[PDB]
Amino acid sequence: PILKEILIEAPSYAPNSFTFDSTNKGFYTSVQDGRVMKYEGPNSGFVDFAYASPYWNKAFCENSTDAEKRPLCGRTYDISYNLQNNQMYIVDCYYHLSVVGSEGGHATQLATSVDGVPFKWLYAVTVDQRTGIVYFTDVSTLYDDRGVQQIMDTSDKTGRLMKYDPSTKETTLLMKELHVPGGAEVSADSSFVLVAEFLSHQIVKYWLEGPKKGTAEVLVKIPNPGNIKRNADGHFWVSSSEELDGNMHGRVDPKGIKFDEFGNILEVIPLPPPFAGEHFEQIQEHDGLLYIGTLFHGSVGILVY
Ligand SMILES: NCCc1c[nH]c2ccccc12
Repeated sequence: PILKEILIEAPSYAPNSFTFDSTNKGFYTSVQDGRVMKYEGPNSGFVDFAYASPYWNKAFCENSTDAEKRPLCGRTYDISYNLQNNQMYIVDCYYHLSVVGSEGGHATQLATSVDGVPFKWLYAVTVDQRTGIVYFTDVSTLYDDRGVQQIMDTSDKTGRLMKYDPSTKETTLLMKELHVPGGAEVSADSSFVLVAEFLSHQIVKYWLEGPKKGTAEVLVKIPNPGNIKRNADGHFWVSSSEELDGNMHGRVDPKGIKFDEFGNILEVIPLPPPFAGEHFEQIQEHDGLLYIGTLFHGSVGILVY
């Protein structure tokens, strides 16, 4: 059991998710100061790709580490490409669900609420390449970005799972009263969606098709599960930030856990330095590489394993 690690220093801070386009050269990642950047390669580096915020601007926003800059600058928490039509969905804390074309730029806003209840902190997003439908997650109806302590203190259980349907332009609520839903992923065959409930330490399976349609059930339990991303095999990687002292201020034992559509663990990878001892967001398999997204490091981590 060998580990090779690549550390790519990013601009801004906190590259926390990734997605990949048809060309499949380099990658896209969202960062602290509101941008989604694109990595071309070593020589080429990172360039601006898109901004959720209508108002993102360089002088005021670039490389901010001030949280009271987020309401204007945005903070995007997840991005997912639609490969057939080269289009990128964005979920941003402050500018909610939007999309951008191949060309990047400021995103076009697509939804700010469901069932009359405004989104407070959109978090996870995924495109079902077969249907073109978008599944995403809102972590709270009360607290945003700068309210994490409250989320933990009240043990907030107002999270939501929605679908967006490009063709009808309709947002549909699929589940409510989720326990901090920090990850969501669609199955390869479009039959079910998975959501990680952070404070419940569980992956939940929601059926899109078949006799169990419209119903959910606990698929597997994992300590402090974050982002979930499907790989080419149709399996699922999720981040596990095991809080061994039962809260964010004690020891953390972060692992990437790969599982399958039947709740079987296939793989457990404990994170090496520098992610060891600390929470992380996402582990994503792509082309034999494992991308590590975090909310506290200034570098992309990639594991070869
Ligand atoms: N970082 C692992 C998951 C996580 C951390 N902070 C969160 C806040 C809300 C939801 C999930 C998270």
